[PDB]
Amino acid sequence: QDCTFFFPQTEGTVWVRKGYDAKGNLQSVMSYQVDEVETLPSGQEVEADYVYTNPSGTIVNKGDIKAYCQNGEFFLDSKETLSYPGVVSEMNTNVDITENFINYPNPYAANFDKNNVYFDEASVKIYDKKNRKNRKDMAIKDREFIKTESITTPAGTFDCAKVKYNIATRSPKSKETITGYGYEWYSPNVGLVRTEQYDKNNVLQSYTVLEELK
Repeated sequence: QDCTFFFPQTEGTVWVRKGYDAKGNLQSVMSYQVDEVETLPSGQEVEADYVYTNPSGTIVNKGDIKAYCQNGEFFLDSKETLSYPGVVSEMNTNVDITENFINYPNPYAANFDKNNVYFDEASVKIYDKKNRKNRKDMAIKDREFIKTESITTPAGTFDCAKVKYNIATRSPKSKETITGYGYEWYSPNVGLVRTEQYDKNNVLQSYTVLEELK
């Protein structure tokens, strides 16, 4: 059963995504590696390790991410959507995010309809593993397909799908809900190529780019 995998699917493949602020200053380095690949009858399952370091090289977060195909549809853990300086800076290694798998539609598929495309929502919780009283709600909603375009990064040139999402961040500490939005460019057998994050006033706050892939 045909299923386009929007994530690396070769064992031992390594890649680097770097997180920058609006001015272009490096905020975070995101290093990944495909640890295990399993072909199931329903589709493929991939488990990758990640290490988020700051520009000096000190570890800010480490964990693993799962990606899979199930009966023609591709899913990825929704924490990959929060792979950006705004979230990653607010982090130490005790910081974890709740599991929520969301679909990534394939715009290259036979008779794909840009006007009728379903997107899963995400409402995760970012918290301290050692002190679960310290948490934040993050709602990724109103996901929409924009277009397909070719993107060039230091890793190469990739045919991507550009998707927009709205975000809302709640916290017991803050009185108000912080809203914004963002874009993602994802390519087959690569996953995220480029991401952009904006505030409620359409001001670019940060962005990420795929710099290496071997």
